[PDB]
Amino acid sequence: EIKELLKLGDLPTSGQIRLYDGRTGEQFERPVTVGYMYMLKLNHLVDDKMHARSTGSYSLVTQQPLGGKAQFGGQRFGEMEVWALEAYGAAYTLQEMLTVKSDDVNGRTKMYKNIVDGNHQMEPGMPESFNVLLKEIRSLGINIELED
Amino acid sequence: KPLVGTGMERAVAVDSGVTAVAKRGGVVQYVDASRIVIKVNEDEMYPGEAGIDIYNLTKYTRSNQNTCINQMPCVSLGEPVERGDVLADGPSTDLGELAL
Amino acid sequence: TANSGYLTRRLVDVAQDLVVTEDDCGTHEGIMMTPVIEGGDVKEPLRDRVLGRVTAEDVLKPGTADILVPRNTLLHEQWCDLLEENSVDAVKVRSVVSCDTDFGVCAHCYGRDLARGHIINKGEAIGVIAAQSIGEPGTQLTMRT
Amino acid sequence: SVTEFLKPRLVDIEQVSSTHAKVTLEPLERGFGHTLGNALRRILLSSMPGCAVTEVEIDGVLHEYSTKEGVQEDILEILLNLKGLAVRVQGKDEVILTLNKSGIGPVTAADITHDGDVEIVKPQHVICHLTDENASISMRIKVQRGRGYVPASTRERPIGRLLVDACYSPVERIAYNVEAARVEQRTDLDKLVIEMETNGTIDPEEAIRRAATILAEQLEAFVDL
Amino acid sequence: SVTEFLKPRLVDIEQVSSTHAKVTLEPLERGFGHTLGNALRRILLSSMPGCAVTEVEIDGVLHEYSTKEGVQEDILEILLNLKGLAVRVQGKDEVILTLNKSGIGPVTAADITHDGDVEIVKPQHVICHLTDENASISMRIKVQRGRGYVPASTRIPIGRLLVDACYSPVERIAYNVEAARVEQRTDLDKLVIEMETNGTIDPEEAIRRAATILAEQLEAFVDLEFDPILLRPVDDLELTVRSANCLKAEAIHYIGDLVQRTEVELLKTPNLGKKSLTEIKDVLASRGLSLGMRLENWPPAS
Amino acid sequence: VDYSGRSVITVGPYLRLHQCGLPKKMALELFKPFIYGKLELRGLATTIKAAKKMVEREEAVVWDILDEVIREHPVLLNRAPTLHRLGIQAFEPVLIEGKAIQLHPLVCAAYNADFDGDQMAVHVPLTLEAQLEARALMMSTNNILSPANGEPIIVPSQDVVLGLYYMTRDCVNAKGEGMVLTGPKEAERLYRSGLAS
Amino acid sequence: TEAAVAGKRDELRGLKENVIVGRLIPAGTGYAYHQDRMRRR
Amino acid sequence: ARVTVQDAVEKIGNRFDLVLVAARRARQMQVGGKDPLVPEENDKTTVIALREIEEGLINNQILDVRERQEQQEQEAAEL
Amino acid sequence: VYQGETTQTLQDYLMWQVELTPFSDTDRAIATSIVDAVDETGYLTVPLEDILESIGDEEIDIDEVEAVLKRIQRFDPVG
Ligand SMILES: [Mg+2]
Ligand SMILES: [Zn+2]
Repeated sequence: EIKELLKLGDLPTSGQIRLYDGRTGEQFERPVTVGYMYMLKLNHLVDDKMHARSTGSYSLVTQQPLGGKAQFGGQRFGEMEVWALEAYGAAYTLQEMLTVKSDDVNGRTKMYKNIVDGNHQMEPGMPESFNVLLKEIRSLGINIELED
Repeated sequence: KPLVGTGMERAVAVDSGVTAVAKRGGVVQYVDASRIVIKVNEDEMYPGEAGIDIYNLTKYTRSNQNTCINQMPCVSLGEPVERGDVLADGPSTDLGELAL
Repeated sequence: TANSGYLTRRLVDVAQDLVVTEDDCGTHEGIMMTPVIEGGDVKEPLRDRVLGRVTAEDVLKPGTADILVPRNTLLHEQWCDLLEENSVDAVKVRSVVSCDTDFGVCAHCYGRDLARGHIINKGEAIGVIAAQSIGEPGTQLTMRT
Repeated sequence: SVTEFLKPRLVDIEQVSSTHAKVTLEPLERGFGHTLGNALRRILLSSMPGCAVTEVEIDGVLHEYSTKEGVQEDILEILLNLKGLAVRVQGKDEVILTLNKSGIGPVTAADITHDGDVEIVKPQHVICHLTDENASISMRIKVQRGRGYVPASTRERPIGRLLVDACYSPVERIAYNVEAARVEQRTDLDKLVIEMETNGTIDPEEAIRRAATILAEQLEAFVDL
Repeated sequence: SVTEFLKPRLVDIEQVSSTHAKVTLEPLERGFGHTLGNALRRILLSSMPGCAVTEVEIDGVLHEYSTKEGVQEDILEILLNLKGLAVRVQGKDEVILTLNKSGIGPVTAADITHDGDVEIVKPQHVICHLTDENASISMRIKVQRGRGYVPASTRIPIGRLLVDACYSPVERIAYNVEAARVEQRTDLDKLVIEMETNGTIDPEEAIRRAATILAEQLEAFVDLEFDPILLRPVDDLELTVRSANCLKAEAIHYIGDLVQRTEVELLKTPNLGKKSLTEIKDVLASRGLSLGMRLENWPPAS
Repeated sequence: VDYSGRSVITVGPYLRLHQCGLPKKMALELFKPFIYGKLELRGLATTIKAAKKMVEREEAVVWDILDEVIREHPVLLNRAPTLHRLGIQAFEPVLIEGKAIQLHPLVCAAYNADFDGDQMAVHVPLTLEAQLEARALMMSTNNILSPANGEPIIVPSQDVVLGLYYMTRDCVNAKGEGMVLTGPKEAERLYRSGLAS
Repeated sequence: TEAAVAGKRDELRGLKENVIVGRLIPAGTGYAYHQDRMRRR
Repeated sequence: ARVTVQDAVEKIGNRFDLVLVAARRARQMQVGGKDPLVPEENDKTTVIALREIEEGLINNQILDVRERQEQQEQEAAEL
Repeated sequence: VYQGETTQTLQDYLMWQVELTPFSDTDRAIATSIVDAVDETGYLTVPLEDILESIGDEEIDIDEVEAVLKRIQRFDPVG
């Protein structure tokens, strides 16, 4: 029936015609299936997907960057990414991910100042979440401390 | 319209309350981009009543997904209409058929 | 997917601290490697099981007492070709399980990097690499009976 | 001689319609037919200039997402209809047309106020419809010349001035064919037939000449090198 | 404004060899790179005047599939060697050459009989190898003038061995289109053409002649710094006499020079005490400037 | 972490193996302190607030500054879930127009990614050690063998395989059959001229 | 609970322990740093 | 530019030590006043250091010897 | 669980601008003292003699404090 309808419209039965390249004008070596299809635009727009951040706001407790695009949030570097970095042997990249980018308050300021001055060096420091963990464990009646 | 369908587009378009459907038959007395006034036939009019149906169309309103809901008339001035006919097309609707 | 993730997380946790911290431990122990034969079919030849490994003993010719491959030799492609020339069906090699190194393993008991062409360097976290290598194809397996 | 090439000339121009034409170039050497045809098609489809509507003002409207009482179409649909208006401006690079209409019926391009330097090539182009007897519409339409596609986003204005994306290209489609030409005493010459479909706002011969001039001016850089 | 188009500004030429060249042109209007490249490639491949060998006659050979005694190569090998021979002809459009050679060694293009009109671009071009001492080669070669490539199959006496005719000097040509950006416009083309010739003419000359041919084909239709405050003199600041004298002695004339001077260096300057340095810092602070600013290349050739 | 972003990925067929396609709107935000430092370095801005306002206004010179500062500075591309260490790789950015990240096809197998809605995250190394680790350890050109088994990970697939298979095939009676050629260049010249199949 | 009862002490020798406290892991490019620390200790 | 670092790895012998040596040289060229030992072509300090290492002009022993010589010269010229 | 967000006040902005300004150690301490004594409306709430006393060093005159204050007064917002 489709072939009969194509014949009624003076069109090839096979549904394939000859096409030419728009940049060179030469014919493609094989017939190409050309027709009409119903296409839909889905509710996944890149305008709602693209997001980037250099610096912004942080949590009051963990002092880490917030999440989401509604706020000027950062991307989460989870355990699997840490494993991937460990498998490469890139210790400095992991260390700068852990301290000067997320939750080292003095390290963030020092790194920003050094970057603005053209000195690409960092002072790692101690994450704040470790201090929060120490305080929370001490609140349970357990004496945990750093020594030496 | 899909131009290649299955025959279920009209049922989806009508059963969904996105379109304006004539409650009673008559003649299009007034047509506008925002309102439609239908003069009801005298054989469908209730006693002691001026027989007119007024349809106020939804124009550029926000949906739950922050999209646009807008209704467009699909009838002309003075043409006859019957009960169940489509008077306005809602979003993703073309002459009473689903058009995604 | 969740089962694969749990398995790979446990595998990473159990071996996260294993690092190549030595060049040679001097051990003589090892494991015997033979081709994998099931019934009347060979699913794994000897070449793919000893390639890139270090011999734990002198490999002798089957009919004589002549050393064909000396001890502490990294079996590259040419050594495998030499072994298959003389029809060798069992080679004793060094493995990380039989390693005398304390708090880590040595390069000789591990062997080839498998990402480069040379022997493994010191300071490589081979436990995490192993856990990721085992866990990555976990989504290609079947979970339902 | 083998270093001397016979050069083509414009032989026949056929006006099948007001927006459909055929142009004949003859004679051509072996291989020059496609070589000229592809370049001419690309230049005609890419670099032709024309006039387009860019700005609209309606008395009673504030933005494109509203409706006017007595008009069956939304303002956005009216703007979309105006995007397709074909106008030939012969004296300036910018003009403002005025439209005034009242009474029940279709409002088309023939209702635009006459101007000496402005020609409307399709008077039957429907713009909108008035459904109320006591309904009138008055608008000012800004038309200017350019080339290519310029969305309004890429290019303060008072409230009520509506921007419309400009498509200045007058050419709708181009096709070309190479046939065997019948010259006096040779059988190794070709003839190039160019079928051109436009909106009726440009002469085919001047379009061909403009494309040839563009090609020559772009190619003159390779002559010196 | 509607009839003006971009023109190439940076035409870079890389000469890989005497016959191989690479040309780069940018910027171009969107889509024009493909147009120009395709047109030039088609012209340089199909329609390019030149001179080439057409057919040969060997005394001892009567058929294409034969066996010549004493010659290391086959007859079709000799035909392939002849197809690669590039010859310049100025006098006529059809010349005949003779090759007669006896002995042992490589018979090459240097052994052809000399003629005023005929010029051989590569006399070292190997034609064949003569092995036996009592062996000789005798052949007659016809060279004609034409355009492009003509296979010998389309042309299908006795002993006339046909050879594919390659009149076009171009041996290879390819083009590529890449992205280039002006400060505002971004969707613009950059054209790179790599071409190798046979040695008769230069690649630049071949490109020029192809462009000239295409242009003549259309004759019937073509119608005719730093911030300004840094450049102000140090006399702009209302410094005291002593401070001004110290700065003049320190060979400081502009604000940038003083700005690039650190406090430690200025402290060691004779006749410049801490009070004068504090005054200088104060007058710099009144304009939002400090003493610890660095500049890559401060003097702007002025 | 800071200095990070994400967006949808498209295919860049023109890219080299060590290159990626980065939108310039993302790059302007990612490299903001570097842009501030470079603006202050060459006298365009005399204070930090001047550079801040210049970047906010998006002047013409800040794009040249960005192009200069992103010249040789690797960025890390990661796709979740990161099943192995090949899920994070280092690339040299190329500034592009739009909002999608262009990805080299040959590295799509290591990421297990396809162009039907996938999104990737981008991270910027800060220190010299991090940049040199990205260039010498996490660069794509360094990852050509699988650490699990030693097999290559840059296997061509689909369109490239189809094209190479089509071009390297013979037909019994094709145009131009039975002639002798001086070399590959003559074969290409014959093919482009329509004289041989 | 078991560690608190036993009064255990952690030497921070593994990768995860150094990741917790934001130090260089004793592997890859951080191996020389830990070797130098051990030699100086 | 740079696409591969295989030659530098072969010269140094280890990928992990190459990063440290190149970082040391790049920090000398960036923060310090040292000039490159190779003709720089619009390259950054990391790429310049890698090119210097590839040519054999820079290694750990050379850097240590240069540091010792500079310290001795400074201590001698201090008086 | 709720944690909240860190908000940037006038003093945070002033200290951020101070840290990115080529000050010396003494000048940075003076700038910290000056920024400390700034109220919500942007006015200095103490005389410069109090700032000089708060510095705690006997080698600094009122002129250096004046210069640092004039440099700070040109930050954003101006005044
Ligand atoms: Mg997908
Ligand atoms: Zn061992």
